[PDB]
Amino acid sequence: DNYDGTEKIPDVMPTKIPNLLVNGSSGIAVGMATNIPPHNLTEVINGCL
DNA sequence: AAAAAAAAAAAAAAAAAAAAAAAAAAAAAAAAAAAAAAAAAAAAAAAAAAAAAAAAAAAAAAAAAAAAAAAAAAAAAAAAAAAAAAAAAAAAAAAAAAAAAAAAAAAAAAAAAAAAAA
Repeated sequence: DNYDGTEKIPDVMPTKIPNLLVNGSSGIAVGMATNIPPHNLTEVINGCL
């Protein structure tokens, strides 16, 4: 649900691309901190296969 | 009383900055090992000193590698043009001590007010 409750948002996208390994990520939480480098799409798909 | 400049209304153009949260790097300032350097002790190889000696400069003189002369030929270096690197000369500057103008505390004394006595 939305913050107002008037609409709805997806909880997670039904992806076909491994977006986390491919595009990477970077963020600063309060206790944690993520830093994932990007990867090549063909190699990651080969690993998935 | 004339001139000039600020400011404010509302639709337009275009910008700038402070913090949180984790993880890694980069400056920049300290204790603290670690070795030069220096003062002040005892200690010990070198100059002195002397007598005694024999190894290499003189001297004779031949001769054999030599330095000047002659020639031919190759082409390194010097001076004149330009084009870059790198350092004193001179002038400028931002904090920084000096001076001057405005805010807060001070009481002396009185106007107005509030309150109560007989």
